[PDB]
Amino acid sequence: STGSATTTPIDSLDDAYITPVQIGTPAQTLNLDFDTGSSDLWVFSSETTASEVDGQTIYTPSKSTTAKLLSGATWSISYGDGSSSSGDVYTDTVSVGGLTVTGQAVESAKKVSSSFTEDSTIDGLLGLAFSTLNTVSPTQQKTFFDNAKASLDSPVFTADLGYHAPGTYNFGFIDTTAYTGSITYTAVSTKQGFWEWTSTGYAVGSGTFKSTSIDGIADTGTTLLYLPATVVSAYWAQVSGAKSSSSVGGYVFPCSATLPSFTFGVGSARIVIPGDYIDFGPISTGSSSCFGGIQSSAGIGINIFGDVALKAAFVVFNGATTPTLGFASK
Ligand SMILES: NCc1ccc(C(F)(F)F)o1
Repeated sequence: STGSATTTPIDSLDDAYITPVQIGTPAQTLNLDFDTGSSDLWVFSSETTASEVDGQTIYTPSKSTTAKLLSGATWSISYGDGSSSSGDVYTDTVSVGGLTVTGQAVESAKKVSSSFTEDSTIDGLLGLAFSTLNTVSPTQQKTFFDNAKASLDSPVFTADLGYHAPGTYNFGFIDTTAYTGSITYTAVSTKQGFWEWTSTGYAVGSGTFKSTSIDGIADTGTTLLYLPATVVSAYWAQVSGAKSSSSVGGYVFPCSATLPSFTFGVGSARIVIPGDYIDFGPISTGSSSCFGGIQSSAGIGINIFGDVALKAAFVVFNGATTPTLGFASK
């Protein structure tokens, strides 16, 4: 089997991407944030504290003939931006782009933090990291991809995120029309439960490539590119007037600037992020200070190849017995 679904930016800055997912019988379609940095499929629901729902579409298990309470199971998760959610668990039929999994753990939110409430366009998350990170207790549950894997034509999914435009998540096949040149594959460590790999280095603009190992995670659920302070300083030093602002929470730059590109290495191959992808617009409405899309990972404890990086590439998440990651230009 295979599946293919369009993923759409939630706003004009590509702050996140949502993908329609069919849950239950008859189908209830919710728009979920596919997140290769976590492993829980959770949704706004009929059980979510009413004051914490503001415009989201909810899953109502009582209206699904295939929903079953997973007795005794609870979940609770916190994300890297400080947001969180928790609740109980059902199993139900879940389909993505024509690919169906029966008995998928669908984690129903009883509580969500303020930033989720404030995000009316995101109805939940669909985790695509390794199932070892799944938070369900006392019986850990599998991700959608892990449940689907055996049935897939090939044990892979791909992320093809658009810049200010829709893109695609495919399951079970590699669309050879969706990228240019060849796909370069690179080793993955699953030791921390992430799609963790090592970039071979970077360049800023038309500058020379610096060969240096940068360990980090391919994380579709993180908006920006978070890299070591040395690398980030070298980038922003090429933008007149750019500075790190503790009050804003990162590097900002004059909105009048033309940003340089940023290149990262994948083995001997190179992925180029155009300068425009690094612009996240005014820090507040009407401001001439703009927020940067490359930020320091110092304090996070891990480097994160988020959407800013991933959207410059066609990315293969290879879930073979020994997982790997593939990157191609597009
Ligand atoms: N800040 C709430 C929110 C929306 C999307 C996300 C997540 F992907 F990082 F989990 O968190």
